[PDB]
Amino acid sequence: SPEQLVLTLLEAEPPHVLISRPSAPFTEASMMMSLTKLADKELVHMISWAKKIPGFVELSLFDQVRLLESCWMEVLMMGLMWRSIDHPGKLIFAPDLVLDRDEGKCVEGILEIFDMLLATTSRFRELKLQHKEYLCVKAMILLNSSMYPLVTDSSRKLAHLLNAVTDALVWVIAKSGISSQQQSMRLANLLMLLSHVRHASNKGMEHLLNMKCKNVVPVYDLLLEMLNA
Amino acid sequence: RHKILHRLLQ
Ligand SMILES: O=S(=O)(N1CCc2cc(O)ccc2C1)C(F)(F)F
Repeated sequence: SPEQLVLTLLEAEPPHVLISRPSAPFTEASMMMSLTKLADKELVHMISWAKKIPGFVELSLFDQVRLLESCWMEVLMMGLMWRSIDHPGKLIFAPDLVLDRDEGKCVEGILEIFDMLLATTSRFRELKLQHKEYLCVKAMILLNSSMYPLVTDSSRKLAHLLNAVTDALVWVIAKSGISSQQQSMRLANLLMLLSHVRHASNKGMEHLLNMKCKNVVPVYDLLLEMLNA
Repeated sequence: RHKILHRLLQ
């Protein structure tokens, strides 16, 4: 139910992971070390987050795993964009790791990703994305992956959940009071951005899978596992 | 395969 669902998501928010710039100037290697080290630690906390979304832990293990494998980069990116929303030209990876757009030039292929992330963040800024809208959209990201049958009532449970989250977002938007037509337009504008997040996510994944090829960074643990696919 | 993920979900 919408008020309670929204409160749960609010209370589910993962902690901000702290990381600092290296002492020495960035290199391609050390920049990727920082961002993947951050990502690995955020993944640990993403799991606890997911488990706090009502219904999530009632899905079958495979469904839980499959949604998280599918959406984790999108969710890292969406949390990054929310952190950065008020700081044009910057990506607020952590309180002490604030990258200017130009710093992506440090690593081959990453400027384009920064630019995609920055443009999507500016669109959310232009729409004046509210905290409670971001909570619902981020949860919609987790829950809205293609599934196709796997060969292993979870899937009906998934549909009900996503439904409730989408209802909660519609309910949040109705608080603004704007015209019925404008509430439809805002919903569309928000959801159409899900594509942009998926698209950036795809470019991010491929970057990381390739870096990992080149051994331009060693990757560890949860992050390595998620990537191994 | 999801050796560590299974671990944190369960
Ligand atoms: O796509 S990324 O793997 N990614 C961008 C989005 C992101 C968000 C986080 O919260 C923590 C790390 C990263 C690193 C790179 F580095 F851009 F290739």
